[PDB]
Amino acid sequence: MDAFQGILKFFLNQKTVIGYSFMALLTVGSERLFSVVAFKCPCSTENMTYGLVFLFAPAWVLLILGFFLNNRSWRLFTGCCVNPRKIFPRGHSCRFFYVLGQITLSSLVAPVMWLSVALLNGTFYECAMSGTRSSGLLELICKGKPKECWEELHKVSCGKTSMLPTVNEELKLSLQAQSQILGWCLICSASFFSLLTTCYARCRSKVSYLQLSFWKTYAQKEKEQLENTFLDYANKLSERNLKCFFENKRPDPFPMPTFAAWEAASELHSFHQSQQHYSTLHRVVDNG
Amino acid sequence: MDAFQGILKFFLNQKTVIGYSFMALLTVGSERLFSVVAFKCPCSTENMTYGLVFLFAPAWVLLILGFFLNNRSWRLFTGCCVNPRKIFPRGHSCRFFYVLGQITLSSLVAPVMWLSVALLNGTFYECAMSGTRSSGLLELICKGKPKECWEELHKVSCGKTSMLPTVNEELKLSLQAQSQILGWCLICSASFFSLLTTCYARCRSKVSYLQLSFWKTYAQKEKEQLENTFLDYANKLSERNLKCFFENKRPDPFPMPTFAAWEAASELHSFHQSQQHYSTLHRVVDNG
Amino acid sequence: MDAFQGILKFFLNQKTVIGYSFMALLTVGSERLFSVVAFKCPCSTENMTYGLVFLFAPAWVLLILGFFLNNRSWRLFTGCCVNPRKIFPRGHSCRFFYVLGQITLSSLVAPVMWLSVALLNGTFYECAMSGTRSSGLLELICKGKPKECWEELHKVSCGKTSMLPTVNEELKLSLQAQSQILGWCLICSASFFSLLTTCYARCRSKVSYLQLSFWKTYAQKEKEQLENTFLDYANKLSERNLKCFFENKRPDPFPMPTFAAWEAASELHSFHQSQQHYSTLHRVVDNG
Amino acid sequence: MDAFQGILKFFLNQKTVIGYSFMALLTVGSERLFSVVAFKCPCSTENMTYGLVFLFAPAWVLLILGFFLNNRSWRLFTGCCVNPRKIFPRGHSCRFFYVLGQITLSSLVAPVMWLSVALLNGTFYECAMSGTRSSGLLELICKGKPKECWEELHKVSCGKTSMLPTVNEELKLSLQAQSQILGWCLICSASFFSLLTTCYARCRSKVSYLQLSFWKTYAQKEKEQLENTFLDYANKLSERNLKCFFENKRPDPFPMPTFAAWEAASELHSFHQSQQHYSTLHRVVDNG
Repeated sequence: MDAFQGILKFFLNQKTVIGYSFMALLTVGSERLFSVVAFKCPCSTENMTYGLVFLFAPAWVLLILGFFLNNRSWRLFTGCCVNPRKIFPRGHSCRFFYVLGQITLSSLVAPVMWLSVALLNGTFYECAMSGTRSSGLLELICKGKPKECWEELHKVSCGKTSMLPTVNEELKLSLQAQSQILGWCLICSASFFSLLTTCYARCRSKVSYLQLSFWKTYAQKEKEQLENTFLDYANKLSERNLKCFFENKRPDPFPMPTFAAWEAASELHSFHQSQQHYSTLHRVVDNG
Repeated sequence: MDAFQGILKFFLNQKTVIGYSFMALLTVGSERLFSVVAFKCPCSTENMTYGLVFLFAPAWVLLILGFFLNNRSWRLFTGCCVNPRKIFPRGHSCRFFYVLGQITLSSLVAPVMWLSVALLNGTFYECAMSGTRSSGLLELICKGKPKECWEELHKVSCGKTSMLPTVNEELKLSLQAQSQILGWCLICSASFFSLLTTCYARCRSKVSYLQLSFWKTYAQKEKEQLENTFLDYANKLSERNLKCFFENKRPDPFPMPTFAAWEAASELHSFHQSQQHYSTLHRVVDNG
Repeated sequence: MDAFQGILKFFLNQKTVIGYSFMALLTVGSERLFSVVAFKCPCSTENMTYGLVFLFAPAWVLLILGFFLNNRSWRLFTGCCVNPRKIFPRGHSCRFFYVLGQITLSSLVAPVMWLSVALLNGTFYECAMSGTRSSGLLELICKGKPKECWEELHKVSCGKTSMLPTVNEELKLSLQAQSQILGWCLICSASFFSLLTTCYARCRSKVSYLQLSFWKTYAQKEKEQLENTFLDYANKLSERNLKCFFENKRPDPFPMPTFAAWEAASELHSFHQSQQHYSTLHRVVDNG
Repeated sequence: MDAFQGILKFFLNQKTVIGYSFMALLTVGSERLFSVVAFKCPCSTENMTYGLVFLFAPAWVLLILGFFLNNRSWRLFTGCCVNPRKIFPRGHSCRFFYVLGQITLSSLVAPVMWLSVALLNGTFYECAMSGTRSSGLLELICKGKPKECWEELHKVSCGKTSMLPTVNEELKLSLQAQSQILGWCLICSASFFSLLTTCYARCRSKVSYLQLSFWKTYAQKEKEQLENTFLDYANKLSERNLKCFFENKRPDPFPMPTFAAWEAASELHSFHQSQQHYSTLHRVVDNG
């Protein structure tokens, strides 16, 4: 009626907290599919390699999958080698590293949510830290244990170590608890670093809060109109081409923008508070 | 029909008690997912660190998550370094600390609801208070016990302690009941403090009760109209830009406010009973 | 059709007995969640403090929650320090304590309904009276018992007391039945006190029964019309402010009441049978 | 009404990530149908052949099935031997290998998704690596084992080897974990190679981002308009042929394009920034 679309507005204004909640709900349930069904630690010298691949290699794939799905990584880089000076402009030569740092920090969110759930369910760290072979970092695990903790530690995950299995339970519990402490030190410092860079990007903005809210409404409704003009000028061009092919006629000329104006309206935008322009298509239209 | 929206009004005038009830119902059910499935106390010298991180580290994340979702923390800080004297005004130099204290007290609610439910289910405190290693605070727990309470206390959670397990049951009951007393001293003193600062902010208001009810109806309906004017002046600007790009024309000028008036309407509001203004956009319009 | 709203009227005329029935049904079911799942009495010297916090501290939170949800505690106190003499008027200097007593007694209902259900399920009193340590009040419990009732009484709840457990079953019954007697002395004396102050506030009313029934209909319809005038004068003010900001014009003046008339219509009403006025907004309109 | 088609738009703009997610969900569930129901490793000298065919032969079928379903592999090759110089043009003789590399890399996605899932479920590699018969690569598996690991290794899959079956459990785990490391080395280096060739094809594009978005909208709606012209000139030709056969009449001449213009509009397209033509049918119409 009228109230069902009124609560759809509450689920659409807060759209950037449901996408991050659904991302964390998928990473939790996908980790339980790996550490139950696929992960089974050996008890060899290859513990250090085996447990460290299940930790880091699903994080390298989620990082590369974040460069594919980012829409503004392709707007920056398409047509780059034709003329590189449209991405390194003369006036503001440091905005290339500002935009490139925005793609990198926005695609580092899904790897950090993988390492946090994988260390809080401490099976990958217990397999990888058992086969350690180090002078330090081994007395901290084997402190009040018999002498066969220095040479038979890597079999404590499978069981079947002959050192009185009340010891083999509280060696598994001291490694399952050092990973859940590192698991919380990562959520607590990637939530503090994420707030400090967002609060520093807004504190050094060029516009105030009210002008930044018109700028975001304009940029969302210049994408809707561009997808309707591109689809209105492509029906009218393909109808002209097919009639002049089957009837063997000559066509009427089609007015399209030149190549020099297609390249100018694809540059990188930076705000100026003297001439206030809200896009780089607004700048090429106002300025000839 | 007509009575179904009459009870929707009762569920909408009391909108600030359904959000706080749903916040407490989520913190209760999420603590039971942690203390059952993920928490397993070791019995080492790392008892003090392990239990005191599951208490405080989800309270630090919920505090940083409350600075992100607060709408008036970005209105204060966006564009701050352009001109800092619009947030530290000359007439009222102490309203910056008044508003900054409003974000802090309104985001300290979900941490306080986490520590209360976590201490009333006394597993995090029992793991953390066992490994205490202190001259005081240890005779209060081991008072009428054998001599091996001063050196084997940290194993009372896991079991596997050789001190006649009727004693080891009533040391898990004297620690599980000291946390549920601290769990109630925190709900009782935070609720009394939350009433004393709200009642002092209303007792020193600048307006009476009837003027404060018109001020709140106005401020909710200057947000609805500002999202319809921004969406009406952005369709009319993007239609102008796309036609003068494809047709290669010169455009008609668009009347928009200056940068000096976008910055004035984004300042911080304080009521004056001489000239009664209900927003800082009402002040810039009445005063030129 | 028409008979379904004829029984909606019977459920709406008696609206003050369903709110008190639903309040007693919530306190009964919420007490069973505490005495089953969370309450586990120790058998130490901290019995007196443990049982006396589960009795009184949920009654202190329900008292403070009754000041937040009371709509007329904010009408009395908002803007108090601007001019305190509008709450302590010269003619009737004792109506401030009459209204302040109305908030206090109306919010003492839910604490009294907590202590009654908590003592009729006598587990909090049995844990708290066991650890008594008093010269009197201890011979009344231990009367025809062995000598180890004076020094081992506080373990009668957990068990593990070597005094022939047919005695430890009729010591748990003499304490579970002293609380159910005190549970009924609280319902019977708070119901008699509640009737005696309501019947005294009506016997000393200024108007008769028929005039008090028009006064209550007026005061409920002056709240509905005041929420439609505030919402009609706020749409007309925000439309004027946004058009004179985006068009750079000067606005037409908006006629609003002065600050001296917003403050006069927010005072405390007292009936006079010489000039009959049913609200303090009716008094400022009839009298200039 | 309109919101159900508004979420159909979000599931249609992201059409290339649902096709790849559904392709991996079929390769996972079809591998579990082979290694459970059909795969039974022998314990003979034919282990090396039997496990290496279940690994590689369903990857050769999925490669050839990807050449059938590729629509732009038939546009290149149909009518090739009539005139080979229309696929090897004189101006740009290297675009034949650029297009031929696009079919090969786009059809190698489904074989790489087969070898990754089949190595992460390490049954095919355990059967294949057991019968190895090599001087190297065999001491790495049999290192701290008895002498009958060099001559009875290939029976470790079936069981029934007389070498103390705690050894036969940690020889099946040291082979099942070497395959899950090679399984992750393939997902991590084929995802990195797939990003490096796409990012190099866009960095060396001939057009910017905004012109490439009009080119993709045009090429989608010259397939829709071409399937409606072909079906409009085929109804009007079969109606003419059947009436002039049953009535024994002579037909009016049908204007169709020549064979020299059917062959010119089927060549290979390459962009020129001097004359901007978005298809090879757009080139034969603008240029006579």
